[PDB]
Order: sequence, then structure tokens, then C-alpha cells
Amino acid sequence: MIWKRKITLEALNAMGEGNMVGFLDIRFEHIGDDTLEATMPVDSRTKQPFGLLHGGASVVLAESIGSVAGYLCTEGEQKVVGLEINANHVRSAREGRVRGVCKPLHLGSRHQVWQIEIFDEKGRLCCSSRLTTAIL
Amino acid sequence: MIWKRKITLEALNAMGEGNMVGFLDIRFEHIGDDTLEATMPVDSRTKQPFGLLHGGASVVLAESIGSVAGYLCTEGEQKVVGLEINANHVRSAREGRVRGVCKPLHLGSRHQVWQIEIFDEKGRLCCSSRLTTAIL
Ligand SMILES: CC(C)(COP(=O)(O)OP(=O)(O)OC[C@H]1O[C@@H](n2cnc3c(N)ncnc32)[C@H](O)[C@@H]1OP(=O)(O)O)[C@@H](O)C(=O)NCCC(=O)NCCSCC(=O)c1ccccc1
Ligand SMILES: CC(C)(COP(=O)(O)OP(=O)(O)OC[C@H]1O[C@@H](n2cnc3c(N)ncnc32)[C@H](O)[C@@H]1OP(=O)(O)O)[C@@H](O)C(=O)NCCC(=O)NCCSCC(=O)c1ccccc1
Repeated sequence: MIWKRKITLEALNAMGEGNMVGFLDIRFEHIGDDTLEATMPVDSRTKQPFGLLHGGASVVLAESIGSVAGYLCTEGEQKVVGLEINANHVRSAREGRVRGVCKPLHLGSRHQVWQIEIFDEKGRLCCSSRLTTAIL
Repeated sequence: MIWKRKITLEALNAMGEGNMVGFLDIRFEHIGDDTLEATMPVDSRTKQPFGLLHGGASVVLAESIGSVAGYLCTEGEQKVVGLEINANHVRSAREGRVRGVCKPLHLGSRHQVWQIEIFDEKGRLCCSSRLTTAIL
């Protein structure tokens, strides 16, 4: 396992309460040995004015999963913040929930790089994102 | 002026009602002859679990301002969608509202590139973002 912190899904989902993660109903659904996965609804809270998933909402999902995964790969009072993030919106979404899957590209002593792919309910890729974190 | 559509600030702000823009109290505040500006609160809707503005929330603001400016530089039934986005989180925001200022880097026939800088209430740069759009 890449993780250094041991956390439960329930405890992970409690982290979002009362901040942006909870307000968008981002739910962590699986902690793998080297992956982290969360879903997010496509509705009035996450759509742009023309009925599509907001490109920024996909990025909120990516930065949420990658930063939390980043945090879980540190120990003690180390913190992890997003330093640079980028994304390509390859397909639009309109309804249902999208699913983000995050895996590590680099786990360094001072920086990390995460890949997050976001899929719709038919399993089609909608967003491909890379997040670089700084360990403080 | 770079705009091809004539829209009022009130009409711009009406676009966000019932979607993510309205949900987050993103408010368009100024249309320049070649800049667009909007603000966004740093609060429970936009913070990450450790009290900072969520890096994804900055990107929601950037993609919101950039995509609308992009749309205003097209005409009739032309649509504008975000294609690629990247952002540098150079300083944390913690309170008040942040202000995004959007300027064109490239305005093309089938694509645009927008620069959006996001400042805190003390005028310090917190996020610097670039959005690439596709015109459909
Ligand atoms: C350091 C990065 C960026 C972040 O991860 P991180 O968490 O921060 O650090 P890591 O723990 O993962 O350890 C990584 C390595 O860094 C070293 N080190 C760490 N801290 C220090 C330190 N305080 N002091 C000294 N060394 C330090 C380690 O010893 C380790 O070394 P090694 O590899 O020999 O075992 C890491 O991802 C990286 O090296 N990316 C490749 C960058 C690249 O090749 N870019 C392209 C080329 S440069 C641009 C260009 O083209 C150019 C053109 C013209 C002119 C000029 C330039
Ligand atoms: C500290 C960074 C990363 C590097 O700084 P740098 O390269 O050296 O550049 P500067 O020298 O200009 O420093 C600038 C200011 O930072 C201060 N400072 C320096 N070191 C520390 C420190 N150890 N502690 C505290 N402050 C420190 C400096 O003193 C200076 O302050 P000042 O001038 O007033 O005295 C800086 O770029 C930054 O904070 N970016 C924002 C990251 C961000 O908010 N991402 C989004 C949120 S996290 C992801 C997320 O959404 C998420 C979601 C779900 C779950 C979890 C998460």
C-alpha cells in the first residue's frame, strides 16, 4: 500500500462535512492499495448555465481526491496543499454521478503528482487531470 | 472592445441562477472593453477541510469567468466549451471574497486562450490560471 495514514471510508467522508466537499456531495467510495475513488452528482450545484457539468466542478472533484490521497501518503502533522492542477475536458456530462479515480504518478519527499480520471455512468472518460501537491 | 455580444452585467449575473455559479455566489462585477471580472466568497461552500479556499473553487471561478468572456466573443448560436485548463495556486486565501480578472491571450476562429488571475481582498495574487476553449 502507498498509504502512511490509516483512515476509514467513514472517517474520510466525515472530512467533507461543512466545507466544499460536503456541499457538492462528493463521496469517497473506495480506498484501494494504490488508488482512491470518489463520486459527485451532476446537478444544479455542479452545472454550468447551459446544462452541462461545470468544467470547474470536475476540477474540484480531482483536486479533492488528489489532495486527500496526497495527505494519506504523509504522516504526523505534515500537510498537503494543491500547487498546480490541470485538466482536459474530453466529454461533457449532463446527469447522474461522475466517478473520479486517482492514482500516484510521483510520491516525493516534498512534492507529489497525482493522476485523476473522471468517468460518467457509462464508464466513458469525461476529464483527465493532473495535480501537483506541495508537502508542508 | 473584444466582445461580439452585447450583454448587461445584470443579464450576465442572471445566467448563474439555478446552477453552480449562482450556488457559490459568484458575481460578475465589471465588463471592461477587454477584461471581465467576477468575485467569489471564501466560505463553507468553497473551503477545503483545513480552512483554506479549495484550489478547485479557484478553478470554478476561472473557468466561469473565462468561458463567459469566451462566449461574449462569439455570435449567434456559436457555443463555447472549456477544453483545457491549468492553474497555479501560489498563495492560500482564507477569508472574505476573491476577485478574478480575465484577459484574452489569444482570440481565434475556433479556439481561445484566456488568462485569469485571482486576488484576495488585500490584492495579493492567489491563483493564476489559463483556460483554452473550443468554439462549436
Ligand atoms: C524535485 C521534483 C521536481 C519534486 O519532487 P520532490 O518531492 O521535491 O523531491 P524528491 O524527494 O522526489 O527527490 C527528487 C530528486 O531531487 C533531489 N532533491 C530533492 N530535494 C533536494 C534539495 N533540497 N536539494 C538538492 N536536491 C534535492 C533528490 O536528491 C532527488 O534526486 P535524484 O533524482 O537524483 O534521486 C522531482 O519530481 C524531480 O526531480 N523531477 C525532475 C525535474 C527535471 O528533471 N526537470 C527537467 C530538467 S530541469 C529544466 C530544464 O530543462 C533546464 C533547461 C535549461 C537550463 C536549466 C534547466
Ligand atoms: C506554500 C506554497 C505552496 C509555496 O510557497 P512559495 O513557493 O515558497 O512562494 P512564496 O515565498 O511567495 O510563499 C507564499 C506565502 O506562503 C507562505 N508560506 C510559505 N511556506 C509556508 C508554510 N509551510 N505554511 C504556511 N505558509 C507558508 C509564505 O510565507 C508566503 O506568505 P507571506 O508572504 O504572507 O508571508 C505557496 O505557494 C502556497 O501556499 N500556495 C497555496 C496552496 C493552496 O492553498 N492550494 C489550495 C488549497 S489545498 C488543496 C485543496 O483544495 C484540498 C481539497 C481537499 C482536501 C485537502 C486539500
